[PDB]
Amino acid sequence: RPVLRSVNSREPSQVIFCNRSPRVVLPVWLNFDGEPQPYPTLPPGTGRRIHSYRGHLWLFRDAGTHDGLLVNQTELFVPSLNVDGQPIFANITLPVYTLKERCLQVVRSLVKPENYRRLDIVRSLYEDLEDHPNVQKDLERLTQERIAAA
Amino acid sequence: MSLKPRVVDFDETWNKLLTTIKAVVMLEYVERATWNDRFSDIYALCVAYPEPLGERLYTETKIFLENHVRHLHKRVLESEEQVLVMYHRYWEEYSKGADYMDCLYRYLNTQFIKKNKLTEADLQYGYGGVDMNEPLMEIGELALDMWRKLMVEPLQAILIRMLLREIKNDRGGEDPNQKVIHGVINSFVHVEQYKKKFPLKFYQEIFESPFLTETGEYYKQEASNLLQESNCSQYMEKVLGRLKDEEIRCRKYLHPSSYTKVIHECQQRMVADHLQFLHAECHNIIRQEKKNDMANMY
Amino acid sequence: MDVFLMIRRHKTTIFTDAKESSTVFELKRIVEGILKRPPDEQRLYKDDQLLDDGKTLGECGFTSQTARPQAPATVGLAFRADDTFEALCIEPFSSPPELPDVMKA
Amino acid sequence: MSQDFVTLVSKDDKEYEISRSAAMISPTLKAMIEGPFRESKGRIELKQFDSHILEKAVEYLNYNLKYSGVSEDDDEIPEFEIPTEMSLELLLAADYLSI
Repeated sequence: RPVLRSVNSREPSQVIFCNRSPRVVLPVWLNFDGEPQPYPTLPPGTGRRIHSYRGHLWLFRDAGTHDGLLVNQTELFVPSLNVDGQPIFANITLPVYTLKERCLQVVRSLVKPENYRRLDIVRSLYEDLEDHPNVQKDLERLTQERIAAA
Repeated sequence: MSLKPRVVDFDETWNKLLTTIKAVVMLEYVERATWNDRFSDIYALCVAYPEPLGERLYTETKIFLENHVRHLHKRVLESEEQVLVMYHRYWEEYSKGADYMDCLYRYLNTQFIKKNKLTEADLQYGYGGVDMNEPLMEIGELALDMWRKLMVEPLQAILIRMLLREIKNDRGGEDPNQKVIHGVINSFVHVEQYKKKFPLKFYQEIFESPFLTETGEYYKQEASNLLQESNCSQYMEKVLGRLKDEEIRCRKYLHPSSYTKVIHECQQRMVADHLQFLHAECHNIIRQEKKNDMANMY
Repeated sequence: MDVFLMIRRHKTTIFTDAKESSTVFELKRIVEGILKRPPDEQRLYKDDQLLDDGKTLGECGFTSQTARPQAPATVGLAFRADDTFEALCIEPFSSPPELPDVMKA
Repeated sequence: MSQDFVTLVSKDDKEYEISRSAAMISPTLKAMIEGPFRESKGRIELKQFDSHILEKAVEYLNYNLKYSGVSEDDDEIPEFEIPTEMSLELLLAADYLSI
């Protein structure tokens, strides 16, 4: 890690990620290099045991909307599993996909990027519906949560 | 765009906006007709589909608000404290005017400022005052940022002196209505920038320096007077009651940290400058018990 | 249960959060929460479902997912003196417009 | 007892009555009822947007209320589908609603 540092408390812990939404759990940690570390994907309804690593930015990126996602009611996940490994359940909130969020999602699924500019919405409604979430989004959110600050 | 024109829907919106806001710049009773006027105004502002229409909307809003506040600065050129509390009322109704603008602008708050603009990026359309006349932020904010030193510079040159004098007139004479002093300097300091980064920035700048000054001035001056000609046993009690009453006036107008600090400060100023008196009449009342100097000393 | 409805009094769409376990009273408040016209003195039914005051929005046929969130349901309008049925208005939202160019293709 | 309901209205006065509890989720409703309160007194007449569109836009607000009451993300909360046809106009309704 650079002069900018990352998770020091690191170790495999008894965990079981409980993907409890219709979307994939891509477990990721913003590593020492400020870079995403992916982990085995939990398909929809995938309870998979993990040697989960405490303090980590365990963002679980969905394959359905890939949004800012709340495992266990929060963007960040951490073990970390003990001698046996309860939740920890990485219980996956499929969020209650709101009106604007669900519009973003359907505009993701249906209209093309070439047709984002051709979208059947205002020039501003383009940005209102052309947003795309990223793994580095939850990476940076959990990095801020690692210190976070006021 | 598809539903209607997406840049010149601004036209009707600014028509309705100017109409109503001029009805509600520091005046007056906000008639319903204009209420539905702004209902349809933010109607057309929401369906106006603004790339510039929002930045230009609150552009023209800032422009008219600057114009009306310069017109009101044209009205601060009037008499003494008559127009001082006239201008008290000026912002009294003009903060209300910007407020019901903002009630006309509340749904418009949801519409054309809060998504992706000056409201989220202050380094794009201009800094946080209002803007460089392409602003995207709230409207009482506009009134404050255009009203602050209309209050500060021209008016407070004499209004602060009037304040000091009539506050001193707690001893005889009087301030305005004992919150109207408080209300006036709250109007003044309320442009502690509308986020209210400080409570003292404009508080300091506006009154707190003459505030602290004449606090100490009158305090230790009357301390000298009552030391001279009050039978210092009664110097004690006179200074005490006087300080309490003036601190009451410091509850008439009040910055709950300023006047506490400085009032008690300059009371100590009064009372800490009479030295050998202390032990001398101390051991006196120790022997010749006198619960003026007993009570006041203790 | 939080039924999700529109009490259309002459097209008066009222996207509300009423209560299933609550009686026909909530069918409104609220209209009777504001106007205080009793549930049996209003034929705000679930498609002409006779709503006695002993009935609830559950017994109104509505649920939080019958009178559901993702499309709050319709409440007919027939305000009666006591029970003299008024012309009850069952009004859908409308037929929505068509596909953007995609839609899918 | 602040109404307990606000009225989002479509086209030729097709009034959707939205419970206060949902209404408050829109800061825009909360502003409108307080700002031009002589006019928008728990009334938002988008007398041009169509009922079937407005219905979905307000149903989102209800859905949000349900989701919130649920708290734990999903207790039989369905997928908030939005057909392409809706999106076109629903964008404007959604913008006016401005959660």
